[PDB]
Amino acid sequence: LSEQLKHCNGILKELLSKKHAAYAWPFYKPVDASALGLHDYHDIIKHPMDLSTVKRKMENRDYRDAQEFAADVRLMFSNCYKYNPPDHDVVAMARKLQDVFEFRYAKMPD
Ligand SMILES: CNC(=O)c1cc(C(=O)N[C@H]2[C@@H]3COC[C@@H]32)cc2c1OC[C@@]2(C)c1ccccc1
Repeated sequence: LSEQLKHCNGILKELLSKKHAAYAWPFYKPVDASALGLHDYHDIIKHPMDLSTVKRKMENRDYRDAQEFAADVRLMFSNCYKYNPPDHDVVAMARKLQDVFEFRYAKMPD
């Protein structure tokens, strides 16, 4: 990985770390719409994304730059904000994990 992609991988490891598990866990794996009874999920969310998918893409050297990695992380949060009512606990959790992401992503090495 390039320097910027190592910074992205560091962020990814932090997002998956025990430090943030209390609010990161809804984003660890793909939303299982059928299991959760969310039968409209895939009609509203056209491009599902989660941290396990981001990790697989990083491991596969799919991301060619930091911007591509950040786009998937933000897509994951955006899906949450689109589907979920703003007062659901999952939205509060998304906001908290996005704050961790955005503040560390901003410290990207030049
Ligand atoms: C990314 N995860 C989700 O969007 C998600 C979505 C829902 C969910 O049921 N959304 C429904 C919208 C539309 O109708 C009401 C709201 C539930 C969960 C999710 O994650 C994990 C889980 C199980 C959870 C999370 C935090 C607290 C408790 C339970």
